[PDB]
Amino acid sequence: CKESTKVLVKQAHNLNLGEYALELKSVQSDALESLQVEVEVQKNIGNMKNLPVSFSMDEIQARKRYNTPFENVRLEYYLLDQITAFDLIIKTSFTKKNDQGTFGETKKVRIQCYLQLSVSVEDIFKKDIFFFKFLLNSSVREEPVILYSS
Repeated sequence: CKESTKVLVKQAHNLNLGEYALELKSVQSDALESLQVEVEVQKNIGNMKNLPVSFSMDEIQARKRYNTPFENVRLEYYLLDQITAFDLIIKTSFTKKNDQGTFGETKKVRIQCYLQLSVSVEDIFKKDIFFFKFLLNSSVREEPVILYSS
């Protein structure tokens, strides 16, 4: 037992690719808050859970807080709930079981839950011809937004 006050701190850094894993983003949504996930398929996948982690439960798929484990999921979404939250913390753990035993647990990825742009609508009414006025804006007042199509 070489346990001591040593501050050596060996890395075992994040390897890049060419093996199965799972990632969690939040894109292509409507105007109600949600979250998503995506994974790389393999020979035999297994259970893969998640959790929130704070003093109070920020977002919850159930009535109270939840975990929402699932078995053999490739690309599917998951909803959330309400608090004064901007960026929640999700500790996704994935027992892959591709081999006899293989895991990639405790991937504490802090996902973000906010609308990027902001839209306001003004309607003007002529005699049976109708025009829209669309006042677009950015939600946060530090980072700007770019655009591709509307």
